[PDB]
Amino acid sequence: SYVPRTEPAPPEHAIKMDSFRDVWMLRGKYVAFVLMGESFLRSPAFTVPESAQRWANQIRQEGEVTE
Repeated sequence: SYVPRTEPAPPEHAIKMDSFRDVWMLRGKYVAFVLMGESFLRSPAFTVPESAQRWANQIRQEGEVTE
């Protein structure tokens, strides 16, 4: 489908860093890809990897509304 797989940029295409689940280095920052349904909405990119990871896992399991 639409697949918002962003656009693999030269300075940072889709660097999975070190297997961080849903955290890929985009534009130098850490973006997350995971939606509650079937899409893939990207995060505003955080300077901290775990900050984007947690938000990604929460919006996935709880689907936006955390518990």
